[PDB]
Amino acid sequence: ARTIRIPVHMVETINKLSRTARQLQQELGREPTYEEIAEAMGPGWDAKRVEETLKIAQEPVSLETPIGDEKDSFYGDFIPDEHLP
Amino acid sequence: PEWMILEAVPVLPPDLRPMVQVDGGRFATSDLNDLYRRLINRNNRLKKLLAQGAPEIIIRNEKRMLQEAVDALLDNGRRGAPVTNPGSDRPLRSLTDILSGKQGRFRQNLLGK
Amino acid sequence: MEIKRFGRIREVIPLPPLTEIQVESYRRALQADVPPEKRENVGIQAAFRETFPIEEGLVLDFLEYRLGEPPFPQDECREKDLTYQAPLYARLQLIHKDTGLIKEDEVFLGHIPLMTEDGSFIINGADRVIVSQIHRSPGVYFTPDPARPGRYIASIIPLPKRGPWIDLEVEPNGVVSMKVNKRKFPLVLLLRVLGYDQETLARELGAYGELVQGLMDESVFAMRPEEALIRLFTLLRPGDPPKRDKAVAYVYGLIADPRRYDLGEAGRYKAEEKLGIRLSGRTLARFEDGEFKDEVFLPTLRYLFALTAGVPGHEVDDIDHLGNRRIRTVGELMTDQFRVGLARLARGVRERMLMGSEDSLTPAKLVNSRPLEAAIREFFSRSQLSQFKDETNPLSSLRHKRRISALGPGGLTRERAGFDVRDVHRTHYGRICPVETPEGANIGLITSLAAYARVDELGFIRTPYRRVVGGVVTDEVVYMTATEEDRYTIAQANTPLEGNRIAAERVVARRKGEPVIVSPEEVEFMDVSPKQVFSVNTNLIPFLEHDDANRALMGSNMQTQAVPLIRAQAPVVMTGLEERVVRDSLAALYAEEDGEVAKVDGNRIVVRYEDGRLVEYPLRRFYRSNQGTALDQRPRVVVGQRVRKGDLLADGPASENGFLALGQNVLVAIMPFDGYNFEDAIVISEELLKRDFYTSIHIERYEIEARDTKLGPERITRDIPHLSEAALRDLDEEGVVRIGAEVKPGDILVGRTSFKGESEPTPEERLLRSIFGEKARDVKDTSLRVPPGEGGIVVRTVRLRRGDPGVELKPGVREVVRVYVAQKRKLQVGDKLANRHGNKGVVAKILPVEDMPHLPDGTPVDVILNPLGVPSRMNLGQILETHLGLAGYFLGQRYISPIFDGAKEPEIKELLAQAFEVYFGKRKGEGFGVDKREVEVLRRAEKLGLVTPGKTPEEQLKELFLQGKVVLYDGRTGEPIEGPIVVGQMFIMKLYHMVEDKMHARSTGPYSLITQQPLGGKAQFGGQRFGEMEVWALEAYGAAHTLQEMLTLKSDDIEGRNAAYEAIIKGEDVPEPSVPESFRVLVKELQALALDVQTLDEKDNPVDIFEGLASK
DNA sequence: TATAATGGGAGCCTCTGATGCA
DNA sequence: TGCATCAGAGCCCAAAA
Ligand SMILES: CC(=O)O[C@H]1[C@H](C)[C@H](O)[C@H](C)[C@@H](O)[C@@H]([C@H](C)OC(=O)C(C)(C)CC(=O)O)CC/C=C(/C)C(=O)Nc2cc(O)c3c4c(c(C)c(O)c3c2O)O[C@](C)(O/C=C/[C@H](O[C@H]2C[C@@H]3OCO[C@@H]3[C@@H](C)O2)[C@H]1C)C4=O
Repeated sequence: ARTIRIPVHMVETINKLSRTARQLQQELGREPTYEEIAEAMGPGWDAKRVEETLKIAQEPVSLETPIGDEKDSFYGDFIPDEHLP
Repeated sequence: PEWMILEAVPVLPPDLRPMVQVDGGRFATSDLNDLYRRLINRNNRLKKLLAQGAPEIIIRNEKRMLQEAVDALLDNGRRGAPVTNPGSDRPLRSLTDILSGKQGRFRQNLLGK
Repeated sequence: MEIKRFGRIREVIPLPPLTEIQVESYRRALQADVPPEKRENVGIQAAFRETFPIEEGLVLDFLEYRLGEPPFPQDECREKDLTYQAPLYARLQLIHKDTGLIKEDEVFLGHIPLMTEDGSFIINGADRVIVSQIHRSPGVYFTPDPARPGRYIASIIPLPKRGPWIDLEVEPNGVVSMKVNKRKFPLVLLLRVLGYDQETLARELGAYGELVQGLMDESVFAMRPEEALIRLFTLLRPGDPPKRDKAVAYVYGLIADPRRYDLGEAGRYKAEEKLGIRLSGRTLARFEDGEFKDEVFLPTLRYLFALTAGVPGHEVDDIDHLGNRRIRTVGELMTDQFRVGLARLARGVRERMLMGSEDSLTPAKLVNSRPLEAAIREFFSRSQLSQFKDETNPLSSLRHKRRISALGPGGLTRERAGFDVRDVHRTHYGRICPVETPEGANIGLITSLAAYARVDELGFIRTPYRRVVGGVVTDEVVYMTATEEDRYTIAQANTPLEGNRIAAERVVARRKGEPVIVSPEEVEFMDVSPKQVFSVNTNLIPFLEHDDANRALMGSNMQTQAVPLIRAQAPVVMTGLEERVVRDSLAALYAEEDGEVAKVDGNRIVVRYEDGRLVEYPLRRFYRSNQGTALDQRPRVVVGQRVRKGDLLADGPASENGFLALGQNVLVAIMPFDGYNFEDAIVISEELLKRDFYTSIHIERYEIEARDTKLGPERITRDIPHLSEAALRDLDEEGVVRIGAEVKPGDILVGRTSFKGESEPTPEERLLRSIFGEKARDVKDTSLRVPPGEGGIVVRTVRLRRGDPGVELKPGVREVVRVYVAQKRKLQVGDKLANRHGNKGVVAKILPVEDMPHLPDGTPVDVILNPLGVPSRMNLGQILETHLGLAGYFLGQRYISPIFDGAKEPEIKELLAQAFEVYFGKRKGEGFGVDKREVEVLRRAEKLGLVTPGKTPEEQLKELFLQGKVVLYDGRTGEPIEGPIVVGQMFIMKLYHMVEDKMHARSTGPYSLITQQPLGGKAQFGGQRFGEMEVWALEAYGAAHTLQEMLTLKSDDIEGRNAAYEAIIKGEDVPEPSVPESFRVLVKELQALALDVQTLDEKDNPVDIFEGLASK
């Protein structure tokens, strides 16, 4: 499902974090912080680890994503090339 | 005439369908990579179904899925529903779309710069 | 000073609350302040009732919803990039139909964005407006068939996305066809499914002789309603097995299901009224007692046949009539997206009621709100109707909220729109402004709500009229839709009255928009005002009756672009709307009740009311709007002042003592000046800068993130490799520029280091570093700097780290720093000015005061406007405005001249005469006589027929002064202008287009990833686009080498552009170019398409443009 | 790795040329 | 064979974002 492939077990942890955070938001009446998720996840989890897990789980965005105006510009057109001098 | 049917499908050089880290450390990537990925997945699954001797219904569904996947890569939307990324109505941009139109390679970067 | 108001028209009612179209729509949609049992079925409430109950023996039912209080106040949300929103909860009871077990719980559905007091939203920290959308009203319409005359098409249109369109046609073969999702069949088949028999159809449609036989089909009548339903399903759905339960489900969902098919509430009324029936609901048919029961089709078929035969009383519908076009306001649009998300949430619920435990299930376990949160989040962030708020000045936002768009989802595209929709319909009178629309491609698609118009509950725009009975004008006002307006004869608002009685023998009125002269006995209603025909922007243009509409359009639109000035003043000629705009805008601050002012500060005002309670009003000071203009409120009262309810406390931006101030009042001379005024350019006096007229404050926001990397952390630090203490001088210990520092292009705002790319120590750099004996640092200088052309004074810094109270950033971001930089902008050459009549021009010359044309008594003029701009434009209001402005300059007064009931020439002449006494009589007493140069001008003036020959010089000068002309001395020579020149006070605004913002240049810079061509836009340091049409120009000139440079050395030729730079810095001429990289991209892209592209020499041998790199 | 489970789900303009029809 | 029907082809520039 992911452009950046993730090991099946790591996807399981990400999905667990989603379920956990969604549960926490349903009792708390607001989105939980990183610290609250670490509690809900049990031993081994601190706030730093929840954040690192969310970073790995970010999916890329299309270079062809339209930018305002009309059908006139692409997101990739605004990205400089740092490799070629 | 038989060259109008493809056996080996070319793969565009990576820097022309880049995967780049943007400012935030986030990744931005060309739609072609997803179109290729669909193709590769279905092809590999086809190889597996063949080796395991699946019934013709399974092989036919897979083969027709494979044709559609090549179709999306070369000219998406030309025949059948345009392939889209999940949770977006935006058709993915295929090779034909890149070449042609006001935003295409010829008019945008070639006859003007 | 005195304010003298003209006009005899007494307006019986004030303008409505101007943002009510926004505020009231959303208030009605959320119903947050209504206790749940008292909510009507509308907005979110109606959405809930529609989605629930969610059936299978598990059944989930909706009880009630509630909205909590916002987690953060509005100001706080803007600070923290938060959405201003409330938690939404819903009370749900789960029932097991088998067991009877009931578990009931209140599930949290996420947040819903709240509208602020002024009708806008805060979405991720930015203020947004939801624009109303015009569209075709649901209902049943009858239009002429363009191909075959005497025939008609019946179109049944529901709300967008709430059902298919149906077209009823009588085919050339004679059978009546129904079109649904592009398929046609004989309508008779569908009629049979409803349980109709030949007897009923014969008696109903028999009256129309030849048509009823086209409905008669023996084969269709042969099959029973059950057989006909299966047959139709096979016609509409090839392949899908025509199971009887399957067919009913499909047709039910398509026609009779109120969940899958919704005519509007306006749709229901329009159908009931057109066909003269009553609908039991919003569906085309019903499922009752096991079969299908018709609702619409027979009445719609009956009207269609009666029309084709030409039976009197059946008409075609004008589809651009504002009776058939309705507005979808904020509430309706948001609720629509809410309804979509709710339907999606139900899919998850139904899917979870199977795969789960039949014993342990709560409503919290059954409901996933993610689909709902996403639909609302999608609407507010990415919808086309959700726009970045226009808050250049207070009128901008008031106008934005009152705008009507025909674009957006569920509406016209821009290329697919022909003349009919963009037209000004006769029914726009009093409803949509005929003036205020874009000049560009969108003309007629984007419009503005008229000043007195309000949208009723069905979504139709209504406008007020006064009842006139017998001949007496009542004070009772009736708001009418366009359809109801067409019934009566409505007199114009200026028709003479003595008391409440009509005083004219013949009056000017409208019947169905057609103007007609009529006796007072025939007058049923009368206009409330002239104001009701035009938008709020158009109503701010004095002497509008004297301006050609094409120029009034630009005048309206440009007031939106007016920049708040530090010395801003209200115009010397107002229309009488300028107080109301500021008050409804909510920019200005007023007193709640009667009281006495306790404290007055730059930052705050304390008021003691009747209750004795002490209320404190804080003031917004130098806040940056979306467009970067400074919004700041200034206290207009002093300690101990007694104020009444509604008295002004503080002025908002672009307001003066509570009046809208979009500009300055300047002394203008209308005359050519040595071509610096040429083709709409403007010449101004340096005196304007000296006294800080047209000076405006602007604030830019700069932002930088320090994030975790796989190469190590970015750090925001004052320690930056290879920088002098001179370079770091204005940075504090932590690396952020100090508040109050002046920053110029190139200056560091926030110091930041980034860990060097893993390749980093080049061997060349290793040896160089070794020679100087300095270890190459691990980090590189990534500091945020001032871009070219920007800079100012640092007024604010915000720093947010990770691990500090109240702050959590997006994943990976350690800390975020924001620096707000302000600049005081004096008017300069290239800045854009405009008046309210559509006169606009850029400042081309600033003369020193001694060069400015001046009056005999030494007063120099401020602005010189070229007269060549008037005659082609036909906007004369600016001329009358200048004349009345002259009188007011000497009389020390300002005027209110209402639109179409204004100051007329005779009245303006009287004021000009009283003014001449002050301009001249003063002089005669001071011991000065007529000037020699005034005599020469009088001579030339008498040759022109301006003055009467033989009168004394004083008498002649007064004759000219009543014409708004004076003697003017050229400050360069001292000699007079050979003729009398029009001089007076004009209201001129400094618009949002300023050269400082637009000036840009690039030698070399960033290139794009794939094409290697320069990036675009000033913000990226982009190059200009030399497009197809530019190449043609070079081709037509035969400039082959100039063009080749554009295509190679100056763009994507990598070797060429590199070699050219090196040559220029060495003093050599630029080398011959190489292959443009984007052609190589084209070649490889054609190879990816299984096409072989080969470059050949004259011998047809391959030429390799990849120089061996791509071949094995 | 084992109760049994067996067919989906949705929608908003003009010219030119090939294709399918008396 | 001469007429209709539909699929597919296009629909301003630069600027901005
Ligand atoms: C990012 C953003 O806020 O820009 C927004 C928004 C217009 C502006 O920023 C800003 C509020 C602007 O109104 C004022 C400002 C001073 O601007 C100007 O002076 C100029 C001259 C530049 C105006 C111009 O020339 O464009 C001036 C207003 C004055 C006038 C006479 C006016 O009536 N103009 C105007 C111009 C438009 O083109 C559209 C438009 C549209 C709809 C439904 C509209 O009603 C439009 C509209 O009314 O459908 C289209 C295809 O596309 C829509 C694209 C964008 O919408 C976003 C909305 C969301 O934002 C992120 O995802 C979403 C996505 C949909 O894009 C537009 C709608 C589209 O063309």
